[PDB]
Amino acid sequence: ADSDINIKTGTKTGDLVTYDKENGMHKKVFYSFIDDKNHNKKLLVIRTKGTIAGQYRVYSEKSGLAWPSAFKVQLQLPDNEVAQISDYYPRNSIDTKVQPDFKTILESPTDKKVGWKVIFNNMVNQNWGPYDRDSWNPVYGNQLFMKTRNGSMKAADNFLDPNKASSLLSSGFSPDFATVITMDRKASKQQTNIDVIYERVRDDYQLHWTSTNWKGTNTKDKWTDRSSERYKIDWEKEEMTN
Amino acid sequence: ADSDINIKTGTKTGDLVTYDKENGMHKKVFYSFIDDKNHNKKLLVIRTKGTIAGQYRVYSEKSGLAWPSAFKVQLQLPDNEVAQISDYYPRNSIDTKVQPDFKTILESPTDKKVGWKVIFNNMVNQNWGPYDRDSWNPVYGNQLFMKTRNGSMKAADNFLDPNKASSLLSSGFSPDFATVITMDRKASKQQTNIDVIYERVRDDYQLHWTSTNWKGTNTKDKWTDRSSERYKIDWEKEEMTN
Amino acid sequence: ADSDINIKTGTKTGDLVTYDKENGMHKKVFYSFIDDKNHNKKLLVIRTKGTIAGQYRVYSEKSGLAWPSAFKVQLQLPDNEVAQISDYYPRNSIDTKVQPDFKTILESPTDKKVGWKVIFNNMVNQNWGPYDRDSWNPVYGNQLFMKTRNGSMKAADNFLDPNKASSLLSSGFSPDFATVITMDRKASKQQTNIDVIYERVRDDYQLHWTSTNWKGTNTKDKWTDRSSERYKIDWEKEEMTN
Amino acid sequence: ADSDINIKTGTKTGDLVTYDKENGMHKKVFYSFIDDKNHNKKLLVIRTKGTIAGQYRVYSEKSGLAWPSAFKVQLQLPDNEVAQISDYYPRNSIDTKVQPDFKTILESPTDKKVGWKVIFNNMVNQNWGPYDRDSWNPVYGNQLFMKTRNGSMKAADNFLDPNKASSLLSSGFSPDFATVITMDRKASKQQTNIDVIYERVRDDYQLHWTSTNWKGTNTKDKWTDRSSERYKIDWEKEEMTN
Amino acid sequence: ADSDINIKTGTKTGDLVTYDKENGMHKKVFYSFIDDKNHNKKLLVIRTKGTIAGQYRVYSEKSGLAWPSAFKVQLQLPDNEVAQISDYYPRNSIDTKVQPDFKTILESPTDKKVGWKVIFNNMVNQNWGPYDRDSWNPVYGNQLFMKTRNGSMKAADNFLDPNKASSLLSSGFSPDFATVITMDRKASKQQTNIDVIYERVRDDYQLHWTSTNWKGTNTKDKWTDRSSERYKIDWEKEEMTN
Amino acid sequence: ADSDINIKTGTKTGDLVTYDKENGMHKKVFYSFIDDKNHNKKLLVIRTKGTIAGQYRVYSEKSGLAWPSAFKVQLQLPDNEVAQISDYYPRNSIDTKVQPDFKTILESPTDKKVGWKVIFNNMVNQNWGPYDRDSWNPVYGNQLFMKTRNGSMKAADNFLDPNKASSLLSSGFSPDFATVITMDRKASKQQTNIDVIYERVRDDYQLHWTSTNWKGTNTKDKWTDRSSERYKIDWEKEEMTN
Amino acid sequence: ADSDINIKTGTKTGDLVTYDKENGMHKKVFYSFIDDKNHNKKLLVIRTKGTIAGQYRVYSEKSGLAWPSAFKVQLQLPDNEVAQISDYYPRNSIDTKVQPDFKTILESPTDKKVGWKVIFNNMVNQNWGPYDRDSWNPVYGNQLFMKTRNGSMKAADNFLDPNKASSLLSSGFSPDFATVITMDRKASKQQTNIDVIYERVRDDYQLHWTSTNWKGTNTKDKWTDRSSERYKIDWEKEEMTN
Repeated sequence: ADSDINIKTGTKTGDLVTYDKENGMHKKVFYSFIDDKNHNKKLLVIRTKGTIAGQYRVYSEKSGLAWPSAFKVQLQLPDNEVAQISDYYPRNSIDTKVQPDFKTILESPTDKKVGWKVIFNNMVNQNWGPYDRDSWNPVYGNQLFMKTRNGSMKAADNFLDPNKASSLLSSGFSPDFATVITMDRKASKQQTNIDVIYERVRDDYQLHWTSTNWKGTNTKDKWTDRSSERYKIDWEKEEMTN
Repeated sequence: ADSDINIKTGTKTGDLVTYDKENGMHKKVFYSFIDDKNHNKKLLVIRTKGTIAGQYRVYSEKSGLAWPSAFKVQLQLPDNEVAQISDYYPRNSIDTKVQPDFKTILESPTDKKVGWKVIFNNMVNQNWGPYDRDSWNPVYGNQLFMKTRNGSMKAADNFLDPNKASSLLSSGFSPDFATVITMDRKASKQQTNIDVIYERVRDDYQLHWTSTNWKGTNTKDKWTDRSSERYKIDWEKEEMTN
Repeated sequence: ADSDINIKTGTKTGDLVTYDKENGMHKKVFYSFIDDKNHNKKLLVIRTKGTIAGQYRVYSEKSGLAWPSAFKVQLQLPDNEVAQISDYYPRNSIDTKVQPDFKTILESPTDKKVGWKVIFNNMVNQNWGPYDRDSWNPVYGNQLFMKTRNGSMKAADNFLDPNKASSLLSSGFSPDFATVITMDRKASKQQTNIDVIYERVRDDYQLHWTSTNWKGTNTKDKWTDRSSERYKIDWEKEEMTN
Repeated sequence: ADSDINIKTGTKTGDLVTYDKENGMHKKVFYSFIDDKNHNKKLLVIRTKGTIAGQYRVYSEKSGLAWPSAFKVQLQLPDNEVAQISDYYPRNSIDTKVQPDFKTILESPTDKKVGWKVIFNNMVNQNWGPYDRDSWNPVYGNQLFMKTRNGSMKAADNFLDPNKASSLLSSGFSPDFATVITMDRKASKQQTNIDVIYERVRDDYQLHWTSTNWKGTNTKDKWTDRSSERYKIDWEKEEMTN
Repeated sequence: ADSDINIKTGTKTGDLVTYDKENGMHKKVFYSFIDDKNHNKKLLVIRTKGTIAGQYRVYSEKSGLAWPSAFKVQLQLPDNEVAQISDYYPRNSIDTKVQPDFKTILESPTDKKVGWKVIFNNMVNQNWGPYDRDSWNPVYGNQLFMKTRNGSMKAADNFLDPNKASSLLSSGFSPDFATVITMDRKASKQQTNIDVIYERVRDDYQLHWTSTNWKGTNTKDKWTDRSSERYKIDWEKEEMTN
Repeated sequence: ADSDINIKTGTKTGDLVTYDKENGMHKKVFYSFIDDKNHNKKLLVIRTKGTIAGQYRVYSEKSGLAWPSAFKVQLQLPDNEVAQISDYYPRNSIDTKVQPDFKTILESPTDKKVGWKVIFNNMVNQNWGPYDRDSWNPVYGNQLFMKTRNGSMKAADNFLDPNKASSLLSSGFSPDFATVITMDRKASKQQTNIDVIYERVRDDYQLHWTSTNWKGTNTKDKWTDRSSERYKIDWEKEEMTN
Repeated sequence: ADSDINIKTGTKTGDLVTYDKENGMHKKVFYSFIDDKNHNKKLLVIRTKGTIAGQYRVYSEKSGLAWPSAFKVQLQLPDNEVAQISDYYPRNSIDTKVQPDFKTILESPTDKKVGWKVIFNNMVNQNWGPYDRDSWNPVYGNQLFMKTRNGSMKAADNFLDPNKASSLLSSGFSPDFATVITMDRKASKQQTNIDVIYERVRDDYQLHWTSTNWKGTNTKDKWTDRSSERYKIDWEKEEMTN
């Protein structure tokens, strides 16, 4: 690459935390700068690190299963500010040809909003098929959390244990994502603003029994703990503070 | 390589952004220089980074599907200027022998125009065959976005979800490409000019039902949001500015 | 990644020990700092290193088998202190697609408690199936420690040898885990407090014979040598001391 | 290797461009030096970078198909000059044991002429066999560009699309090759001379129909756009200039 | 890992020898220090290097075969001294999922004793099954050293040649292991003491013939050349001396 | 290795060319020194680089095929000089267990002569068997250059094309080999002498037709263009000159 | 490993040659030192490099075949000297689970003698089985050098060509081995002594014909060109001289 073009090669940090008692979501960001007299302007980098707990629990006594259909994070900003959005690693890499269980996407990013949906793709349950987020079957319906086939105890006790399911459903998925935003250097004004609509697109798995064979049902987006926590970026001070 | 020849080994940045409301395309470039008294002249490097959203949507109520057949980017220049084009990484690498879903090409580059067509090659749909860009089948026609085979709801609601399709069709494909252009050092004049005909070669997928089995149809190039955005390179100032 | 964003690249230690004679658990931590005038605040890193012996022994004369169902470590803190918890490597990595024998989890970490359960997933016994922690079979019940099928000597002598079983059951599993906690720099007060509820979630394997074929039984959580050893962090002195 | 001999380890750039309107070929070279008081003499390195477009087009209305049979580059020099040729990376590596589609060769290099033939070896067409450069079949003849088997439209429109064929046939193959030439240091005279017979060994693919099954034919070397562009090396000035 | 936590990265030698003529065991250790004003205290590292010869010989005229069942090394210390034991690389790594022939274990290490049993797991003999340390078969008994099946010469001459057996049985297994021990820096007193119970847990392989088919027998722990060689550590002098 | 012994780690160039018009062979060497006050003496390294063209041609009108059976290079020296030969990378590496087409050998090197025979091992011809250098078949005899099975044109035109054969037979094999020679430092005298018997062990492939099925024949060593070119090493001047 | 223990990381050459005309064996050693004020004592490293030619020849007119059964090198020393032997890389690595053709062993090394037997393990002959050093078959006996099965010429001419056999049998195997020896620093006396019993454990392969099918025979150790060449180490002078 860099050698392929035969080029010689040549082309301040902090942290944050906050938690929601009702929805239970941990949120963080990290930044870094250089004082490069050769580079054009300042660059700030947003890491989405945190913990969107799955709250994989039987809220309702089939069982209604509050599970994370797709944790989604979007770093959205008001229009009036002069900022602009540049890079969004990870990108949707060319689907090259493996079916990962959480296929992260970079939802179609306009110049102002860029947001991933780290969705729940296939999960193998008790040595069987894919079972993606909207996994939905004629008989067994969705198939995220079917503890077993031939259960005998109380249905409330018959729900797939968090341990055996995908380790993200039980205890959430920490977002490992990032992106950056840009603007000319010699502009008088500086201010910006963020949205950071952290999402936990909840979904239901109802295993209802026919008297011949178990079934399943899914109530997609039955809730969404989209605890929108708008952030504050302090650019000139070379700090990020909520 | 370098050791294979037994040689000892020895053989300023910025950013841009802009977006189109009608067509929805994000565009960027990045550059770099060295002050190498040993090297002959100046070198500028163009990164094509951006977001050509797929606009994978059912515009018309079969469904007409505005999907990106082949995002194409071409860095084309007027003849009169004294510049010349040198390197175009990625190149068409020797097809060595894997069928990637987007096989990037470097359309036959004359000395003045070099342009990739990052085309849509095979995509596996619901555990089946390749389905390239011009994928076209006797019965099912093109096969990009067939949600399922035995659907039962409204056809407008029966179109492959963006989530399950290739992550590029849903939310676009960020171009990861580059190239460079050259010219002698001791020339009095400097000026150049660019074209950057960003392309989103739209294409249609029509699933029309025969009453016995679904079909498909493709209206290739039914549109082309070839939002040609000519760029401006400011060479002497060691900056790139639109 | 770092190159994918086209960035140039730019973004005091000690030890402890203690042992429990009744429960037999070795516990350790290690830390490190930098004096980075560019970084925002201080960072301390907790390594969980130690030895939670399995005590894989026949306590009761089927045999009752004190084995480690899931060593669990949780670095939990009181509410009143101003500290906050940031990073928890290892995280539950996206289940990407291998069935490891101990699938470490990061139990749903609230802002205050983060705790892994390094559980006992599949183990192959005498050239047979998975046998996870809650491995439980209609006939052979749990199947951790079945020395053989057709034994002939005293049952107390017929229990799977620690050597042949998973090397963690015999001699314990040293935790290789870590996490960190954060707080603003310019706060007047400093004090914190830890819990470190080291756990050895004991479990039983009872092989009871039917006179036709051996069986098994599991008494999950029949004990828990949850020898809760709360730790003391001395932050200002740049030392960790129990 | 270097360690295998137990040795301690110890054992100015520019660019060019030019294009041909009639034949359509882009040509480039890059060089590098060191001022090594320990090394014996001066070394110059020739990179063959460029673009020999395939001109994969239906010139004649079977179709006559101007495709690149084997791009060939030869760095040949007059006899009278005192220079000598040393290294030719890539070499014909020991065929070690994969059938690449373009097997580059280093045609038998005399001391004066060294020239690769980056020939067209196997290419898979519509999920079938190898089809090398001189691919020639009893019935289907050569098999480079057979769009399909059971076509129905005008034959001029029935020729394999450049997109689906090997990406080198459509848009050419950029040569990634190099070599070097040598001479004693203390010689009074310096002058040299080059040939650089860039070649595009054109070849034809004629698909003629029998009324029972399509066929093919190949008219090897029906043309050769051997646009011989002799280069000029300016050795003493530590520059290469056409 | 280190990058996964987004940290910047920042967190005197000798030798010994001795041999036993009766038991034939070579023993060694190596150490290293840093003068780190930032680190808390001193660290010493014990390498177990040596040669515990297998003495794979027919002592008794079936044959009684003095072979190393499990070389075991334990670095054990008296209670009264103020030292403590910290790290024991190699640890019992999570059995991740290969059946190695010597599966090293870290016997359940209390705070005072840590000892590996580098046991003899499966060995393929004449293109057949695993044959671990306690390998024991109904007919062929243990199966370490069965030269062949259909032998015809004197039984004393019919014992598996050391060359064909696992290279550890013939000529011993050099221990490649290590561990470390810790203590506060500001303690007035320093003295410690070691045990280093080098073990060669001898075992017998008796091939007794039934007149229909050979058999085998194993007399586990028939001897143990546990030549306990207690070592002396000279901590303050930054030397280790026996 | 180096770490395996726990060691801390610590344990002038030129070029030549010449060509033979009758036999057509290119020959080169490269050297390197250090001024290591710690090392004992001087070391010179011989690289065998060059081009022994295969001259894969139909000299005689079956066809007699002048092909390179085994390029061989030997760096042989007179006895009287005080020099000695030390290292011969590449060595015959332990045949570890792949059947390469040219299995390089290091013919049994006495202290004075060391010479490789980079022989022609298996080559796959038209999707068939190995065909090593002395490849010789009852019916098809040697099988290096059988263009096809069912040819129909003139036999002189029916010989395997150089392109399809192993790329070494067509255009020769550049030797990538090396070795070194040694001598005490404090000896008054210095002079040495070389032989460098470059070899091209020619061999014939005669395809003679039986009227039922083609055959082959091989006249091994029918010639040997062993153009012995003795070299001259100028040791004291730290130069190698022919 | 080093990171696994969480440590920061911190824990004069020459050459020789000699040859034997009767037995034909090349022998070499290389050394290295550091002036490490922190390390305890001096370390010397012995490389066994050389060439033990196989002398794979038909000495006797079945054929008696002088082939190298197991090159063996032993660095043995007199008892009276105060030296001691420490490290022997390569060691017998845990047989981890491939059947290499020469399985190097480290014969049971007492404190004074350490000697490898780089034995001849399996070799594939004409697309058939393993054939180790003591390879010995009921019918074909040993099977190192059976040119073919159905030969027709003179038996003296019917012996496997050195080219096709394992490249070590034809031209010998250069030993790539090493080891080191140790002693306290503050001892008044220094002198040592070596043995270096270079071995070429010759063995015979006799192919005797039954009139129905060829056979083989092996006369193991029929000779042993154990040309014992005792070496001289000059330790204080930091040189090794024979």
